[PDB]
Amino acid sequence: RIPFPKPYTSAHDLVSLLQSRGLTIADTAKTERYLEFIGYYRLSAYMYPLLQMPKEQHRYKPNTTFDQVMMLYRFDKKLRLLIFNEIEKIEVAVRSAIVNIGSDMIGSPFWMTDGSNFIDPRKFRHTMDLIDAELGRSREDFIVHFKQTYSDAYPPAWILAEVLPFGVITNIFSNIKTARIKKSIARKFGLQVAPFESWLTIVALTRNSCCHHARVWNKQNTIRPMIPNRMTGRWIILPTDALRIYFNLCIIKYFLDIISPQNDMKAKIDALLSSYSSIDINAMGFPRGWESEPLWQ
Amino acid sequence: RIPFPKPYTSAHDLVSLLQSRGLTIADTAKTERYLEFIGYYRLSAYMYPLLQMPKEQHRYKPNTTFDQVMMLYRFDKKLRLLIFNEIEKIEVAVRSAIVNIGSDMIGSPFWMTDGSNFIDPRKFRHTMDLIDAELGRSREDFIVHFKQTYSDAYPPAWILAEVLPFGVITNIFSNIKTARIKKSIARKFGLQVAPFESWLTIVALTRNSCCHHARVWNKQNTIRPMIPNRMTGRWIILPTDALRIYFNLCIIKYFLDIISPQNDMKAKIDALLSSYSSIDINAMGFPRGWESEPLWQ
RNA sequence: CUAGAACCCGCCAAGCCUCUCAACGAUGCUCAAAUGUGCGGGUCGUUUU
RNA sequence: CUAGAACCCGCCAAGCCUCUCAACGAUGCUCAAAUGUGCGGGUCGUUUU
Repeated sequence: RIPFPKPYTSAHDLVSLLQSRGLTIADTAKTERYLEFIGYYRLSAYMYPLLQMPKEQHRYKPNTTFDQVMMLYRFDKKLRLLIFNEIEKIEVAVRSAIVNIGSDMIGSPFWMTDGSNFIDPRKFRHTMDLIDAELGRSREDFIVHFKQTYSDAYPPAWILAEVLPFGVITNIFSNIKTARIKKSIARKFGLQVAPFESWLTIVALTRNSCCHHARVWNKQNTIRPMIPNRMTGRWIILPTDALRIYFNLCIIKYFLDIISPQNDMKAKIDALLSSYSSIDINAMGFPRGWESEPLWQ
Repeated sequence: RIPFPKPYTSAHDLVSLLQSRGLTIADTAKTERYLEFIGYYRLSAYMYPLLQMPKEQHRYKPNTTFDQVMMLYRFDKKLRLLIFNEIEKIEVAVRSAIVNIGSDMIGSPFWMTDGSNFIDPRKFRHTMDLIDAELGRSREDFIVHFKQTYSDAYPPAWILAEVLPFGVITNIFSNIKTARIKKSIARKFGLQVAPFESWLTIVALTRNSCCHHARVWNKQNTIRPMIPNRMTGRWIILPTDALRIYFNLCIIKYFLDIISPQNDMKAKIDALLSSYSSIDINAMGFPRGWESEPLWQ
C-alpha cells in the first residue's frame, strides 16, 4: 500500500489551490474564516457535487461558487433539525405504549425484570448488563429516593423507561414472548408486527443520523424498509425509491398521524424546500407530484 | 426496606384520580390520549410545580389546569431544540480548530496517532481503544477507500476528526503535552487554558442534556463553571446564579460571538420566552435586566 | 447497527374459517385469529445536483 | 461525566519583567511569557413557578 503524499495545507494556500481548481471565490476573508472554523475536508463532502464528471482530476465544473457549498451545508444542517424535532415525539410514544400495554396485559408493575416473559435469556441477560450499567451510574431525582425507600430490585416500568436509551427499548420490544402483547402494541400504531419492527429500526437509525451531524440529503441508505400488506391508515401510491431520505420522512409521518392527528410536518417540509429552493429534489428521492398522496393531505 | 404498594393504574382511572386531587380537566378524551401516549410518570415531573407546598400529601395547589402541564412540557421541548441548534456550530468549530492548529504547530498530518505528543500514556492507550473501536466498525464513504489505498495505520487528523464523538475530542485536547499548542487553541477562542477546558466540559454536558430529552428549565446543575480572569470579549456584569440554565446559554453565546459575529441567538431566546410568556424567568436563573449586558447586545 | 436488529422467495412443524373455492376443510390464510424467534436459497458496494 | 473530566483557598519545584513596588529582582506574576498534568485543605444533596 502507498505512502500518503499530501502535507498539511494552510487555509491561505487552500484558497489559492481552490482558485486554481476553478472555483469562484468572493469576500475572501470570510472563506478563509470558514476554512479555519468549519474546515476543508468537512466541506469537501459538499464541494463534491460541483466537481466535473471525471472527478478523479479534482477539477470543478465551470461557473461554480463557494456560496453554493455554503448553501448545501446550511440546507443539510436545517434538514437534520427538522427530522429530529419530529423523531422526539415517536421516541416518547413508543416507550409509553410498551410500558402501558405490558402493565395492562401482564398485571404486574415489574414485568420488565423477569426472564420468563422474554424469548431468549441469551439476549435478556445481555440487556440486564445495560440496565445495571445505567442504574450503577444514575443519580437522578427519583432513582435514589426509590432505592432508599423501597425493597424490590428494579423500579417498575414507568420509572425505568425514563432512564433507558431508545436502542435498549426497541431491543426489549423484539424479545417479548407472548405474541398477543406484541400484536396489541403494534395494533395501537396501526400496523402488523414485522413492519412495525422494521420501522422501529429505521426510526432508530434515522435518529442516529441526526444526532451525529452526518450528511443526509443525498446519502444512499442500505437498510431497506419493509412494505406492509395490512394497514390502518393512509399510505403512498406512486412508486418511490426506498433508499433515499424520502421514505424515512414517510415512516415518521405515518407514526405522527396516529400520535398527533392535527400535526403540521408537511408545512415544515414545504417551508424548508421552498426556502432553500436551489436544490434538486430528485437527489432527495421524492418522486414528482408527491403532494397528491393520501398520507400528505 | 418497604415493599412497593402501588399497582398499575389504568389510564381511565388516573383521570378520576387527578380530578380527586383537584386538577381541573377539560376535553377529557385528549387528556386520556396524552396519558396513553406521553404517559403519567413522564408528565409527573411537570405536574410537580403545581402541587401545593406540603407536597407529601400529593394534592394540587388550587385553580390549576392540565393545560399548564402541557404548557411547561412544550416549552421545555422547544428549549432543548433551541440549545442544540447552537451547540452544533461549536461542536464543529472546536474539532476543526484542534486539527488545524495541531497540524500547523507540529508539522505532521498524523500527530493524533503518536503517544510522544501526549502527557499520559495511561489515558492515550485508553483512548486508542475507542479510536480502534470506531475504525473497527466504520464503513463510510472515505474511510474504506483510504485504507484500501494507503499504507499508514490511521488517517490524518482532518479525516479522523469526522468520525470521532465530541467526548473523545475534548478528552484528546486535555492530554496535549506542549502547552504552547494549548495556549494557541485557547487563544483562538479568546480565553486562557483552564476556563476553556471548563467551558468545553460544560458544553459537552449541555449537549448531553439536549440529546436525551431531560428536564432542563428548572433543573439544578451541579458541575459549576469556572470564572475567567483574562478575557478577549464581552461578558456578564450583574451577579448571577451559576447552577441554573442561564450560565450555559452565556457560555454558548461567548463561543458563538467568536465563531459567528453576526449571530442571532438573542433573537431566538427572546422570541422563545415571549411566545411562552406564562413561565417565571427567576426559576430559569436569569437575573432581572439581562438585556443590559455587553454580551447580549 | 444505515452490508443490516436489512429486504425478497420457496420449503417445514401446528392451527383456523377473516378472505377464496365443485370440495367444507384445502384448490385458502400465517401481515385475520393463532403462533415458532424453524430451515435453505438470492440480490443489494454507500453523492447523476 | 450535570457529587464532577466540578468549583474555591493556601503551600512547592522552576522561571520572567506584562503588571506593581524604596528595592531592580521580590514587597510582584503563574489565567503576561514560560510551564508541572505537583501536594494538602474546604464547601456543594440535584423542581420557591
